[PDB]
Amino acid sequence: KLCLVCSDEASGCHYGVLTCGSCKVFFKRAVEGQHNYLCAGRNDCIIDKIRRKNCPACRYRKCLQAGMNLEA
Amino acid sequence: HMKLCLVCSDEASGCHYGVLTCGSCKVFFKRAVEGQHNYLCAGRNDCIIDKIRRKNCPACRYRKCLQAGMNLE
DNA sequence: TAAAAAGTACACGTGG
DNA sequence: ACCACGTGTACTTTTT
Ligand SMILES: [Zn+2]
Ligand SMILES: [Zn+2]
Ligand SMILES: [Zn+2]
Ligand SMILES: [Zn+2]
Repeated sequence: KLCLVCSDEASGCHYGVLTCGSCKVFFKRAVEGQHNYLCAGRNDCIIDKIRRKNCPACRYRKCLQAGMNLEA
Repeated sequence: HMKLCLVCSDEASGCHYGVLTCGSCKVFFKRAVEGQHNYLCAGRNDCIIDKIRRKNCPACRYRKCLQAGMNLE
């Protein structure tokens, strides 16, 4: 089973979406915080296990488009 | 009129490893050349490297260091 | 007596 | 919670 945000090994159904632990914690942190992230490319970065660290802007966007939300 | 880092356009501090750079790019290059680091670009290998965004893509930042001529000797 | 460039070390923030 | 890791500033050493 695979995190729909980064393709790492999923941990569970977190905030609506099958995701890994790091993406779960990441999303909670992004929402619940003054987080003004800026993409260095084209707001279309690749989010896999390594690259996910590179662009929190695109990882968060992808969290959202995947449907994550703090309310179930 | 102040000196600009040829890698990231922050204010340079001096000529480091052959190239006019900021302190941050001086030590970033040294670390990249001496350590073995798996840098991948999440974009198209043309990410914007400025003071605000240089942390996002080490792979592109290192490539620009190289292209600019930085060398450890 | 000093500037430039190289080396070293501490604090910090994000991430897992 | 807690530690690893990348980063950037500031300091010291070496160089000229
Ligand atoms: Zn994930
Ligand atoms: Zn991006
Ligand atoms: Zn720079
Ligand atoms: Zn890049």
